[PDB]
Amino acid sequence: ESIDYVSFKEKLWNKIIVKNKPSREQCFLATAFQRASEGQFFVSPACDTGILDELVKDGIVGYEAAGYFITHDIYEEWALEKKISVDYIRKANNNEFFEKIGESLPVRRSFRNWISERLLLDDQSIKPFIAEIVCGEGISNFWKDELWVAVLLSDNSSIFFNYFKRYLLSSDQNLLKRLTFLLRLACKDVDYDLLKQLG
Amino acid sequence: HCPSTLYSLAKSLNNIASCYLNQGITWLSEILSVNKKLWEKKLENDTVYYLECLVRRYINNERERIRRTKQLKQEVLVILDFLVEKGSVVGYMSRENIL
Repeated sequence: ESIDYVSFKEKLWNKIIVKNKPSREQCFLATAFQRASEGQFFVSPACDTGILDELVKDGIVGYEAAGYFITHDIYEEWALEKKISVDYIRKANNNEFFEKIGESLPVRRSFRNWISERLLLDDQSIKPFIAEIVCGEGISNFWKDELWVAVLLSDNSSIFFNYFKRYLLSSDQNLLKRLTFLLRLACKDVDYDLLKQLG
Repeated sequence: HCPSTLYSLAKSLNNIASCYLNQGITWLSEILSVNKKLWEKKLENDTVYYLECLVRRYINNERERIRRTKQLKQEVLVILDFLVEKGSVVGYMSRENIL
């Protein structure tokens, strides 16, 4: 009564989008990020000279006189998450990484998904990265809020309170107060059972 | 900024604090890249010797990851150019290996 989501995701990316060409994967990643960066539904990508026509014949990308667009939403989310992984592999320092990926709302959602998945798969390299962010300076506060929402939604959540105890308590409980605000705003869900019982 | 600090860390990471080596490279690279006057002041005895040992031990373990990852390579090259500035043959040959 559940699906093996990782295997489903891997099969669909490799068999539908990449097939066997690197140029397909590069074109699709650039198209999705251009939409999310410009705030545009229709765009004109700078692809290699025949790849968009091949992706239109496959039915992944659509065309209209105003430009090209992406057909399904799930593939656009997956593209932005892979783009964040690449910018993480290639960065010189954390501040350069946060400058590279931009600040628009689709990217913020993609970052939150990416953190949550690294936590589930127990990749220990994320723990220094998290500690650097939580202790660091110069990083804009909304990145820290997205990180704490990812932690508060994760099953691992209790571990981080054991690690950061003195930081939570001593600094006038300021972070602990922000945690209650984020908890009441983001970490809630609709009670369709109670709606059914009310008719 | 006190040169005694750099000496103490380099000596400690080589034996009694050896279990922190991967993080020690970050601490040393930071100290050398921010406190520019350490490049001109007189050092304590054996400081260069201990730094040679640390960097040479690290690269022997971490070679592939250093080649494949920009940040690690930059952090290591800060210690190596400091050693080459002081005339270390071991530092020079280590750069020619890493590149």
